[PDB]
Amino acid sequence: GKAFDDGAFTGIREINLSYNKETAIGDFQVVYDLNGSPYVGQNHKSFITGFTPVKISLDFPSEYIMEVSGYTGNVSGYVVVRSLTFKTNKKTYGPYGVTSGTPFNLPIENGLIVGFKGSIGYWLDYFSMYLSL
Amino acid sequence: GKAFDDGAFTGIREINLSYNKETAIGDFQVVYDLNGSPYVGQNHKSFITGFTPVKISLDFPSEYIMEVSGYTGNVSGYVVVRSLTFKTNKKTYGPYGVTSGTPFNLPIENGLIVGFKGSIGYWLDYFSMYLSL
Amino acid sequence: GKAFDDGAFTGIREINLSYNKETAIGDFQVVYDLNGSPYVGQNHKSFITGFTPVKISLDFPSEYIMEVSGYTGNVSGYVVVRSLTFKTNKKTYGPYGVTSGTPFNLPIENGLIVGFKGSIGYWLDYFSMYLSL
Amino acid sequence: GKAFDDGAFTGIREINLSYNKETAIGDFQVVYDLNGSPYVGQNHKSFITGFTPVKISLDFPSEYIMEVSGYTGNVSGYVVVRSLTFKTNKKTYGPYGVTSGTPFNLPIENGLIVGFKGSIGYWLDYFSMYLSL
Amino acid sequence: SGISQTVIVGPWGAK
Amino acid sequence: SGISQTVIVGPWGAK
Amino acid sequence: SGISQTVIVGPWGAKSA
Amino acid sequence: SGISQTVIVGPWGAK
Ligand SMILES: CC(=O)N[C@@H]1[C@@H](O[C@@H]2O[C@H](CO)[C@H](O)[C@H](O)[C@H]2O)[C@@H](O)[C@@H](CO)O[C@@H]1O
Ligand SMILES: CC(=O)N[C@@H]1[C@@H](O[C@@H]2O[C@H](CO)[C@H](O)[C@H](O)[C@H]2O)[C@@H](O)[C@@H](CO)O[C@@H]1O
Ligand SMILES: CC(=O)N[C@@H]1[C@@H](O[C@@H]2O[C@H](CO)[C@H](O)[C@H](O)[C@H]2O)[C@@H](O)[C@@H](CO)O[C@@H]1O
Ligand SMILES: CC(=O)N[C@@H]1[C@@H](O[C@@H]2O[C@H](CO)[C@H](O)[C@H](O)[C@H]2O)[C@@H](O)[C@@H](CO)O[C@H]1O
Repeated sequence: GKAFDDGAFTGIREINLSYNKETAIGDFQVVYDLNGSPYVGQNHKSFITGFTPVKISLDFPSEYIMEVSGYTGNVSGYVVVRSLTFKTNKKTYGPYGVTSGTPFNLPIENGLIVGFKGSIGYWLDYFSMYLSL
Repeated sequence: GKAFDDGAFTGIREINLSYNKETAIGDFQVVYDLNGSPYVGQNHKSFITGFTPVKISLDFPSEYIMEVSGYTGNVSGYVVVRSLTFKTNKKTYGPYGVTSGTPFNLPIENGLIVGFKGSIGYWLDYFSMYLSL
Repeated sequence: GKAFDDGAFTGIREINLSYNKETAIGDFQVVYDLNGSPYVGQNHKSFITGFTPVKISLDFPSEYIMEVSGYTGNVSGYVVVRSLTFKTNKKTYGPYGVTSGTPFNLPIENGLIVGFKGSIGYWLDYFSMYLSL
Repeated sequence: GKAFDDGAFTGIREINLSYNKETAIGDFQVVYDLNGSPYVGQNHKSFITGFTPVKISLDFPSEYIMEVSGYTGNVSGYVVVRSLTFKTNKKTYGPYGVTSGTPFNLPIENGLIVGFKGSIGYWLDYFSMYLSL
Repeated sequence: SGISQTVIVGPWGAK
Repeated sequence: SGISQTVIVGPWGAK
Repeated sequence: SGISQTVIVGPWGAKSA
Repeated sequence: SGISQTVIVGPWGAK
């Protein structure tokens, strides 16, 4: 797919992703906080369309992600991120996509997710997260 | 189990743990680096005996852990960490214990593991890691 | 004067300030780096005019500030920053302004200046710096 | 002078220093906090003796240093730190030594001092501070 | 307070 | 609590 | 270098290397 | 390397 790297910001205000209940995660766009002001990140899009869009709007500053979990598995021969779940200190958003394959989870006791990087082709191939205090 | 929290240090020099190929991880001890000097961490000991010792000696400063993975599973009704694997930029140590259950993994693109906290009863119940630049 | 706070960023690419060889530092503006992209900071202007502008264009990523120094003194009844000098790993920019008063300096052995905050009336009243690895 | 570098810790619990009303700062020893427990640092001593000892005991984790100030100046042909003052969120400790020469100060709006390094010959030649969140 | 912080991830295991 | 922090040193100049 | 750094964990998904 | 870093400001005193 096409690699992307948003870099690090001040926090997260909103996450816009898309998925298909039969395949995996497709598009991914984040609205970050940048020193108290919203910063609209690039919308990293799939090479194909036909996904279901989802908007996760957080009550920034009080609400923040405490755990990110999901599943990775094969779709048409490619290992991709099939599902994503975001758990904040207020609610659990998810699961979006297909909860099949091998699980992964990143719970955070202290610190914040302040950015994302990864790659997306037909689907979200892989991703990493920037962590900070 | 009994909770423990070593705190944060400058780096990791050696890890001493014990395991049983039929159950799970037992004892856990770390020799950290504290501003250039080895810091002998407290030995967090299982409530029971019968484990096999393993000493993971790293070529601190050039060698450092890049990924920690393992499995969490059911043993006698208790959910514990059954296996652990440490991957450094030089070699893979493990798997130690039983590779059965639900997998988990923490790969690091940038940063260092500088401390451990968790709980150990008969076996390692759970654990968390301190990360820093 | 009027307070400003640019917040924190990824680095510094250019500093645009103005001074008067008879009084003190006037205008102050910074072009930061925001994850690889130039971020044009707001131009914090003096309430008056008559200043000589200066453009400090750093060879970002290889060049970065290692020491900030200057002089604070009394100008027309106000304590303000009369002079400023920026030293990088490649060159020394300045002194700009009047080298009169009480000198101050902030040398950095490890880390980076990633943002500025302060206040400006007729002149630069005071300022602070965000530091990060 | 003989260089020293304590490295970084979790916080500061007590500072022991000595001075001579006619020269400058002589000895320097810090008792740091290391993950909730006291860590007695090396006592960095002057090449000579005849100094007045001072102990600054802070009510560690409620009390912490917010500003370090002092004076640097010549003593017998050498630039040294002649005086130091420690301002916390509760009280001001000092000035200790001779308040003569050029003043300097490091105010901290956000962050903590977690370590010291420097050099001491007959007197404290210079010093730097480790800062962290 | 005067206690320095560090990022901490986990935990993994039982809860 | 959800906003990232940064070390800040200063003011230098008018108190 | 003059680029600020941050801790980065991952990647999860397809093998990158 | 495997050695953790932290911001360091200074020296104040003799260059
Ligand atoms: C040409 C292209 O981008 N194809 C996409 C796939 O990308 C390839 O992915 C593998 C791993 O699965 C490896 O990294 C190759 O180098 C890379 O070109 C992949 O992104 C899939 C699933 O999203 O879509 C395209 O086929
Ligand atoms: C008395 C004791 O500590 N027993 C240990 C177990 O601990 C119990 O664990 C559960 C969860 O699995 C829960 O936290 C209970 O409150 C706690 O007492 C557990 O640590 C096991 C496995 O290591 O060993 C002892 O039995
Ligand atoms: C109205 C105004 O902002 N005037 C500017 C001065 O500001 C005053 O500054 C003092 C300190 O020196 C204190 O903060 C007063 O409340 C404030 O009004 C000052 O910024 C000067 C020098 O730049 O310019 C104007 O006079
Ligand atoms: C030999 C020795 O250590 N002398 C001490 C002085 O050290 C010299 O210091 C200068 C700077 O002022 C420079 O670094 C030189 O190379 C050093 O030898 C100095 O520390 C002085 C004041 O404390 O005491 C002498 O003992």
